[PDB]
Amino acid sequence: SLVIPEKFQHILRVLNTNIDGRRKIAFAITAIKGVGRRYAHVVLRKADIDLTKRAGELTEDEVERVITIMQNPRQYKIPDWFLNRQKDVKDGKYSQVLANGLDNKLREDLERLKKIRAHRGLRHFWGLRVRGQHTKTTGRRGRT
Amino acid sequence: RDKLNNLVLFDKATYDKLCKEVPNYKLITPAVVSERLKIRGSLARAALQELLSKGLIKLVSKHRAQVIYTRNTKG
Amino acid sequence: TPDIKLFGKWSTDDVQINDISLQDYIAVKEKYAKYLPHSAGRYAAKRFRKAQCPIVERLTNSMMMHGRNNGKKLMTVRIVKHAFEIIHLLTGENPLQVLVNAIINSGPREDSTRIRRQAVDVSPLRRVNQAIWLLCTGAREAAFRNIKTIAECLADELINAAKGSSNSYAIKKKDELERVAKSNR
Amino acid sequence: HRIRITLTSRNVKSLEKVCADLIRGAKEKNLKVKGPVRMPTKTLRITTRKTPCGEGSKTWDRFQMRIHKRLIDLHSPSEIVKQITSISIEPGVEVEVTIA
Amino acid sequence: QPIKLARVTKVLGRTGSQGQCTQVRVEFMDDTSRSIIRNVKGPVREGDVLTLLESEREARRL
Amino acid sequence: GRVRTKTVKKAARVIIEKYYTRLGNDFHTNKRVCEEIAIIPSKKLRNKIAGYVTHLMKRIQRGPVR
Amino acid sequence: GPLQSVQVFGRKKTATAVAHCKRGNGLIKVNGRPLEMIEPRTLQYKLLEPVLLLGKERFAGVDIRVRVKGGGHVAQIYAIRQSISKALVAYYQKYVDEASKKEIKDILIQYDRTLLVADPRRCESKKFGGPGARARYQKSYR
Amino acid sequence: GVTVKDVNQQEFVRALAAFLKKSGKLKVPEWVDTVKLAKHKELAPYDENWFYTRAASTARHLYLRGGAGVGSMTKIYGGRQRNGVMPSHFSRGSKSVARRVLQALEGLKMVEKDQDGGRKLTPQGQRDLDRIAGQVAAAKK
RNA sequence: GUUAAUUCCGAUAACGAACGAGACUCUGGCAUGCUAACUAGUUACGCGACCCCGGUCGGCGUAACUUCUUAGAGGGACAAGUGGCGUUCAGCCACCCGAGAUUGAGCAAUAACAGGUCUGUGAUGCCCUUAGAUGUCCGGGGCUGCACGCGCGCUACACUGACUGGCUCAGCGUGUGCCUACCCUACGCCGGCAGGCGCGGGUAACCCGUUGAACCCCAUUCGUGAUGGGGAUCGGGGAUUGCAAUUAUUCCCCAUGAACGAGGAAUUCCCAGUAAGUGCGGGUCAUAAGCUUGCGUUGAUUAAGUCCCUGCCCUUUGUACACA
Ligand SMILES: [Mg+2]
Ligand SMILES: [Mg+2]
Ligand SMILES: [Mg+2]
Ligand SMILES: [Mg+2]
Ligand SMILES: [Mg+2]
Ligand SMILES: [Mg+2]
Ligand SMILES: [Mg+2]
Ligand SMILES: [Mg+2]
Ligand SMILES: [Mg+2]
Repeated sequence: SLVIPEKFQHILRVLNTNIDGRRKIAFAITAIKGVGRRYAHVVLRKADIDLTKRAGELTEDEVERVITIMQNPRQYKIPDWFLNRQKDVKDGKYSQVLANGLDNKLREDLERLKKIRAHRGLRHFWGLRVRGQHTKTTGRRGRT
Repeated sequence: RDKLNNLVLFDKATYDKLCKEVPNYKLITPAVVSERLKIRGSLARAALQELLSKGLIKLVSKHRAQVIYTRNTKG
Repeated sequence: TPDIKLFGKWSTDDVQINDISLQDYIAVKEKYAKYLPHSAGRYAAKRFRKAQCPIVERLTNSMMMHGRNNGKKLMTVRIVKHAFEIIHLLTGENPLQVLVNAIINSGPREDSTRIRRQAVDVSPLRRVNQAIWLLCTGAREAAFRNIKTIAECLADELINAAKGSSNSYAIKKKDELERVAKSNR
Repeated sequence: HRIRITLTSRNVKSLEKVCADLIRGAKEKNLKVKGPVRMPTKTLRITTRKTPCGEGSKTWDRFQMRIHKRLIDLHSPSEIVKQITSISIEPGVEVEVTIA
Repeated sequence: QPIKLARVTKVLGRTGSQGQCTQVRVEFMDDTSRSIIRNVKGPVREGDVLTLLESEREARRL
Repeated sequence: GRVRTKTVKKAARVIIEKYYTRLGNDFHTNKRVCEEIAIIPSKKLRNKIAGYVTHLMKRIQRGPVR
Repeated sequence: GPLQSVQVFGRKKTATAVAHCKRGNGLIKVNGRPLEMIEPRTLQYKLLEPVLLLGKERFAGVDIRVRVKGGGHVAQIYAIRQSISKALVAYYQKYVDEASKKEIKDILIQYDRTLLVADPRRCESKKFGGPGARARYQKSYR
Repeated sequence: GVTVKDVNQQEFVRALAAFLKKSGKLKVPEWVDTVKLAKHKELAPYDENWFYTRAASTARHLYLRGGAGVGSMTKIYGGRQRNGVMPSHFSRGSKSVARRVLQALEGLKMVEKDQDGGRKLTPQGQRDLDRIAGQVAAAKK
């Protein structure tokens, strides 16, 4: 019951990121980029996993089932509106972008705007605020 | 300055460490048990709750913010 | 009805106030015995009506501090209830008697004031007020950023002060106040 | 033959004067009345800075305007009440007549 | 040095720089005849007891 | 600070000299006496006049008032 | 036979609670709900001050139904407290000798005065230039 | 003769929720797990079977005060919305949950659309709620 | 001497006056006494539903009444009563009875400031310009621009907490428009959400609405970790207002997850339903409150003093100052 399992893992290495094993499974998945507190919860309810368990306590086969669901959300009845790379500007596919690929698309979008000298791209190039905030009195210590 | 490293699940050494003298504490709460054993509060809440089920401690007051336990009457 | 006992369990009788300087500034006895430390008020209209408040109410009012929980009486009323529950089961006597002994041993007996400073003695009422104030602020700073809850931080603060342990926050401040007044004498 | 007359006025001293006149006028023509019902007073509030410019201590003006409403019902046909309502009205008071 | 405790009989007036300490006359209940003038801090009434750690100092009148 | 102004003291001192016989010793009766015998445009100084008149009665009963 | 009906109100900040007291067999309900479950339950001994200071036998023979409206959670609690205490005294006045009113009034008053007399304090209006009745905004000398 | 008013309400909802689950005709929707119960929440409900509890709760409310519609239900289930650095306000509950729960309790004869709009408790429903109140009273005593 | 007071008593080369203060208006409290109430209710009665005669019903209908609600007229408090202090005067302290023994505002003197406002005004002198216009209209941009300094604030640093469920309580007050376009919303379906489509009520004590508000209360999960604290920055998608939203109007969803562990010198506001916490209305408003103006709600620690600091008033006094 409360005795530690013989196979308990303190770190789980998944998606080229570490997952703490002492943390609850719902909040341990959140450690990888592309999943938040709520994307994790629905993923491990599509896969029947006891919420009370911890990340170091669940066995390997049910772990690898989670990655398949996370990398392939649509094929397991995850709603379309629930993703973060919906209807992208290259292949028009609704996909969930995760730990390592999230930094690639974020970089691609920034240079996409800067390439053609759109106003939002210029402000990113100059390292300035892009959503219309007043720059007179705020965000100073970053800019010296 | 000082950091706490509380284990989340009992090792064998600490599990019976609880089972022996904790049922003889005057005041049994998850707060006091957590730091006498260096354990998570959630583990303390679960560990204290299963001792009541067996019946080696008796509940004196139950509330959301605090749950309080003592030991059974002497003799 | 007789035997008005606090929270329906703690009998206010058989509580002895050994110190005679604080007889009539402590309200625990039969006329001042209530079921709850919650009451309407009108206790701040005149000057010395403050000393007719049952002291459990006075302790309850002083736990509503540091911004987050101003005007939250029911939460502090709950706090005192659990504090009295575990003062009983940890020491084995009436929680009311522990609280009274905590007040006496905690209140400073001489303070310093500017008349370079001059040493003066404190009136019995302000002796009670500083006793209550020190006990609450000691529990508050013990329970901050700590796993242990407020209700037992108050409880062990009272138990330590009732015995004059000099480990409680209240007793440490008392010795520091009088020793400075001793030098300024 | 269910009629109701609405008395609304900003001035309450003359409003009670007019209201008392109509009831007595009804009682002398022996037709039953249900007394004046005093509905809640509608207060009109405007709050405005005292100053035309922008400076000065931030003082404010509170302008009120109260509206008092009374209702009278009668057991009578329309011809008798017309000569009652046609007389003895303060210029402040305004009266409407409806058939319920 | 024993601790003596005494009762107030009358209030003379408020002294101190900010007027924060009251000056009173008290008598020791051990010797109900000997009276001393002392400065007390806090709201003091007539007929209450003060606990004197030191009882041979005597404050000047205002 | 219950100090009676001149407009109360002057009115009471006039009433006492002209209606000494009718006045009494209680506040409530000579409050009605003052109300009917002088036109006092509100209740509050009617009470304050009647209160001073009652106070003047006791001084008059003991002896003269200058 | 004859109806022995007494209706008495109770006041707090804004909560008014009026109690209908008849001749009954010792039934107490607030909005159709007995005194033992009225949130908050931490202030439950308050609703039981008039009953417990007197006992069931004085409340025997009368059935009280209290309706409450306005105010807040704690204000309604205090309104019921006063309403039951006032209604029972008013009942014993009209249908029993006031020799019974005497001791019943003194035991309530000696415990606390607000159980029979209404608290007269109310919230006061906000003044301009500040966030509340008396607090002001910050001065800005420099 | 006990009634809903007599027994404590908190465990009455829990007792009545179990009654709905063991009956098994409630017709729960298929998005009960991926839905967020209100715009002011942050996470999906912790309990997986919240729909049986919400259905139990709304039947209790129609019992006490009838004539309630979806707008009434989304008002009664609202709460404080935390806006981050902005001050927090009041935000109404989810409408869709109100409709599906009300229609679910209408498919099996507990409530019906009365005149004047909204739903009210069907006489059959009034019996079933009074049944559970008896169970709650007996267990606690 | 007394007073919150140039308020009174009393002395008196002054006497009789005027304004200011007070008085006054509104507001809070209380009246089982009065006038009354289908656009407010209560209690009874009769049906109806449910449960084991009774209990619950904001389910339906009507006979009395006004306690609750509304709003009118009166009443009530005057330092009146008692005990002390005091020229025994003006008055002060305490206590009884009492709802109340200082509720909170409005109005508010003489004299002045070279205080602000010519950008409120068809209030206005003089000056300037007046057809390539300093008139007026249209298109676009800016008033939001960012190495830095300061002022008013909002959110936080967590366990007296955060999250997820359950339970249970308000008071102010607005609502369909002269030109003028734009109102508050019930209910029923669609959508996960913002929202959409249909029907209805309301010019309002009639409908929204018994305004089912938050905090608070009860039960879960978390466990001292910048952590489920915190929510800045930022990417992608969906709605709504608009003639148009990019320099993102506002709202919704997923993801991203910064500083911050209580804040130096210094300084602000405040004493009873007060501070503080908490939410709701109005103004601005096509779109809409981190502001301000009101409303309730939970609700204290300290104090009944002083002239030490910062200042104000009166008398005496010194002055080589008088834009002081
Ligand atoms: Mg703690
Ligand atoms: Mg809610
Ligand atoms: Mg100038
Ligand atoms: Mg020129
Ligand atoms: Mg600007
Ligand atoms: Mg975090
Ligand atoms: Mg958070
Ligand atoms: Mg503005
Ligand atoms: Mg000189």
